[PDB]
Amino acid sequence: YKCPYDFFADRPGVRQCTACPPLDLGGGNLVEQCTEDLGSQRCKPCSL
Amino acid sequence: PPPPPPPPPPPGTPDQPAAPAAPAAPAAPAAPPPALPGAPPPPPPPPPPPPPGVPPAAAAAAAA
Repeated sequence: YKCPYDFFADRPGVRQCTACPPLDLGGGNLVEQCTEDLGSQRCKPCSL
Repeated sequence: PPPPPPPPPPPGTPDQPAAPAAPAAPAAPAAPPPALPGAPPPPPPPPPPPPPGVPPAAAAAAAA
């Protein structure tokens, strides 16, 4: 199955997509990360 | 006699220094993201089955 919208996977043979992790751009700042397309393997900061 | 006339004005002062241009627009372009490292190995195979049992040597005598 394609990974869901906010989930991603990198290793080819995998058993579960992992939720996108909040990117930390410094000290104590966490920006939520969300993928653009449905079946994706990388997380963008989902404010942009 | 009458008095002499005034002098003319001076010119019109100098324009101020033309400003320098803008930045060279953008540093280096897109930096390639980190790698998607790792790809594990395959589990070993199962073992084999055993052979069948040996028969029963069915012979005692004829008893005459």
